[PDB]
Amino acid sequence: SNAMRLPYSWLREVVAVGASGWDVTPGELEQTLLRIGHEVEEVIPLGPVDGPVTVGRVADIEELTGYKKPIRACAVDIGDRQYREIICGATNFAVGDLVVVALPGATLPGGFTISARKAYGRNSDGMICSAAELNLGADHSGILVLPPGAAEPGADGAGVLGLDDVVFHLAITPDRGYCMSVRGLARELACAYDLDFVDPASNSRVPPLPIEGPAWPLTVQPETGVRRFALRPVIGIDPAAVSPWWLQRRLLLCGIRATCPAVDVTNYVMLELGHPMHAHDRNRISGTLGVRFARSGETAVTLDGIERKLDTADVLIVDDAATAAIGGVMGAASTEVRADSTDVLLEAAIWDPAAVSRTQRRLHLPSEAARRYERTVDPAISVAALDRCARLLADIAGGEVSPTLTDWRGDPPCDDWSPPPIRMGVDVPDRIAGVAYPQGTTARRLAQIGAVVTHDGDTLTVTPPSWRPDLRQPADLVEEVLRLEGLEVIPSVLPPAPAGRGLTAGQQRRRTIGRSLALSGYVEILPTPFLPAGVFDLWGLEADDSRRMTTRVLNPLEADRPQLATTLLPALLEALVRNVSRGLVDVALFAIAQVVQPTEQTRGVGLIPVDRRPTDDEIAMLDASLPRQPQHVAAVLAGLREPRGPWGPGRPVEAADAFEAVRIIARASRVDVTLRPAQYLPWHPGRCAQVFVGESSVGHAGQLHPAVIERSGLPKGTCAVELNLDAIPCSAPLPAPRVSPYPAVFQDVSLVVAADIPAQAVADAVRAGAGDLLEDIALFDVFTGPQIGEHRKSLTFALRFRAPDRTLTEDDASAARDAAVQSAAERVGAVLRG
Amino acid sequence: NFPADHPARGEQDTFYIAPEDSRQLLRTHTSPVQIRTLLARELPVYIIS
Amino acid sequence: AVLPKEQRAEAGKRVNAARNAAQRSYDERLATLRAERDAAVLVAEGIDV
RNA sequence: GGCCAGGUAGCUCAGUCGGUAUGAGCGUCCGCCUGAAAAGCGGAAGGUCGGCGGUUCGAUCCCGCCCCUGGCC
Ligand SMILES: [Mg+2]
Ligand SMILES: [Mg+2]
Ligand SMILES: [Mg+2]
Ligand SMILES: [Mg+2]
Repeated sequence: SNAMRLPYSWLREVVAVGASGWDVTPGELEQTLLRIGHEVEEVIPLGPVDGPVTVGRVADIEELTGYKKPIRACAVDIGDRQYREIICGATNFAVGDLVVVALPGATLPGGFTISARKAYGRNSDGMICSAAELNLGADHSGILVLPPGAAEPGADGAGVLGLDDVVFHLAITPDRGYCMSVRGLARELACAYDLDFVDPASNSRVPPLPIEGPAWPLTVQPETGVRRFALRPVIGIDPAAVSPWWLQRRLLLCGIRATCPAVDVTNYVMLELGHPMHAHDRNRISGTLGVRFARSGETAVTLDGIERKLDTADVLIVDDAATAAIGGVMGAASTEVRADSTDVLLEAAIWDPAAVSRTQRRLHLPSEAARRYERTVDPAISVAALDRCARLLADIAGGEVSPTLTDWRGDPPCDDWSPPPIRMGVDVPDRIAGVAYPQGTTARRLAQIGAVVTHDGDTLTVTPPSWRPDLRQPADLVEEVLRLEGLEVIPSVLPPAPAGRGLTAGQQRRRTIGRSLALSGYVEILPTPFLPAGVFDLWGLEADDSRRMTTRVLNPLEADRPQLATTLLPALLEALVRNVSRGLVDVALFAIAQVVQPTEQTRGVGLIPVDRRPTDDEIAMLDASLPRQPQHVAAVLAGLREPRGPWGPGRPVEAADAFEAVRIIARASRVDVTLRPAQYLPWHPGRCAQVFVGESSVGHAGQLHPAVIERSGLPKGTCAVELNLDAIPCSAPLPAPRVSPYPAVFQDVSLVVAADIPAQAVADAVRAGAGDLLEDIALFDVFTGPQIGEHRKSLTFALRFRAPDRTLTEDDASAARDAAVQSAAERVGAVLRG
Repeated sequence: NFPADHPARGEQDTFYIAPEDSRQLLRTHTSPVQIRTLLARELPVYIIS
Repeated sequence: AVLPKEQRAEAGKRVNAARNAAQRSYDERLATLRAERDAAVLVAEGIDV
């Protein structure tokens, strides 16, 4: 991840070398960090404790038997002539250990008052504390044991533990790998507070160790992308030595457990300077060290004891006998420092960031080293970090630094890690910020962050420091100036936007459709694009149904729902079931969204160079490689369509309500539709209409198939509609009605037809034969009584005739009616009722 | 400007379209709509997606 | 369950054979009746759309 | 990635390490009741106990793999 944890006391110490006496409150530090671009995830004060919390030494241990768990009655020296008798359930300590004792009257976090207790038949005069009980760390399994020599019995506990400290949890953005260390964050604060910065990696702070000869034979294949690889030995370290408390404490507050001096020092220096370090047991290295790519099918056991399957793009360190490390990710068990290790070879290497990123993600090893290397580590400080490690390890473990050094720096050797210079106008940050910064602001800020700045009239030549590979273009330098001056100085002015064209006709139509459906009683939902598992099997679709040809997601949040929706109905039906199952049984839902309908197997397009604009042919190729994604509108209904009230018991949903939804959408789109009987799952084959605009099919509506309803757990009588809005053309009619001032003639006509004849076909035939005198036609009766005959029906239409230039006689109207009757006889076989 | 094999793009966990390495995905932002508009429209562009 | 342990193996084997014979007849009859319903749904519940 | 803890009726949850979940509260249905209701009283229906296999005469329960949440890296 991007997490960086460090205690304020260490950060202040590094800042204070160049700014003696520097000290800010944690609230101000948090705001300053936020203001320059560092997100503070959490600010965690240690403690607090009050009252007698003191360092003790366990002087005797009596094992209390006969209880559930082993219990210890301990005599504890607290620095006076009366040892305290304390009961403790932990087992992770021995006689002679230093511990932290809370005596009666002490207060632990939070609000836990300590008093003498009567536990396990004994009298406990206080308690031995765990790191968690002190709010020092997370450890609660055992109690806290301070390393020998950390303090004397009787020392104030809060002072020895440094419980007045504050731990900052930061989330560092991937462009600022240099801020994953105390070095980088201290430098950032020196910039923010205009302080003089003393670099903890400089030669003044890490004086160079002697260089009298090579430390170990090494071969490096430069194709691995390694930029630097340094080695220096420390001989005769004491296996019995342990890291001092000040070092173990800082590791703990940074989230790293202490293990042994050699490993602790490499972790400590990594946190301090940002350069990962690794200690090898030199006595377990066999022959020449080699840096090379792994071969096909090669494996290696990392120091966690786990075997790793390697890739030919993985960079390794090997000797004659085995692999020594997965370069920049984790060392191997073969050369790992052990409890009896006495001679150490320290490794300071700079790996290729992309190679490490690929390797650690493939192996799922986001180690402290790997996440730093993948964000680039400063190659100029490799030997400084190495010498820092060697001197510190020799001091705390009683060893001796060997005056030998191997330092591979490429072929030819690189003696200057400066990035390429950058030319930028002196006023460029002013223009981008819209702020006239004071004279010399840009040059001063860029020098603060470590760049070399020269003036060539009005043009700056800026060479960034080696720890800032993110600075490559003038825009990168602009960000540095603007963030350090503070974005709050940037004014607020509105841009000069041109006169726009507003909403497109399609964007407008989508609003009107949504308004009309909502006003007609439908509730909009947001449909999920992932299909429920096996929904098309519930629908009984054929194996070759085009809706089954879906695009699939590689890594869905639900492994059983990888496919993307070719239809909006599954998501709507899932929301309908959610409503009905929770007591809302009368519901009408709708949705407007795109579907995903591929026309081929998933086919990708290779990378187009981003140094130029893609050609129009390359753009059409990228578009043709994507599945078709048209806009759909859909709705589902169940239960009562009209609620009960003082008017009556209401009306259950029927297929005609889905057909009316089509006509609502059509009127909102200002298009004419026709409905034709069809068979099309998941609809009921006898209650399904296919919807047409002109002769183009745009969807279906009606009642759902009863078998689909049963298998899907849907309410009986559930109805549905789905239309393809992309298949409905955007219309812009311009009517010119001519209102006739002459009276109308009203006549009704009753026609008998076969039961399978659609009523609209009869109305169409009547309209075709009646001519222009027909102003309106409306069906108001469908009769299937006994006088009609089996498989036949009588339809009665109300007709309104009106002439544009005269008053009609009844004969004129009857003549148009009779021609409509003959038209219906010829087209649908109608017989005049009689 | 997403760099390949970098935390700026690797951390961006994305719904990728099967099979692996298909260079097709569900968009993690509507920024590609802005890219398409710059390719199709004459400057200046003031666009919401 | 209340039968002696020595008799559960023999009796339980005869129960499952009879139980599976009844379950077998039910499953195919349900499928037959569902097929008839699906075959008769178009005409028996048709409407003028 | 770990050994665990969880997925049980329409909703929210109990409970069983082999032959009945004598499951609860609410939801659904019937009767008395009301012009029609509801409550009340008296009763019923509904789960194939997360999926696919295996062991077994027989698996919600035992074994394996997998899917989905929690304890947490
Ligand atoms: Mg930048
Ligand atoms: Mg449930
Ligand atoms: Mg009742
Ligand atoms: Mg009841």
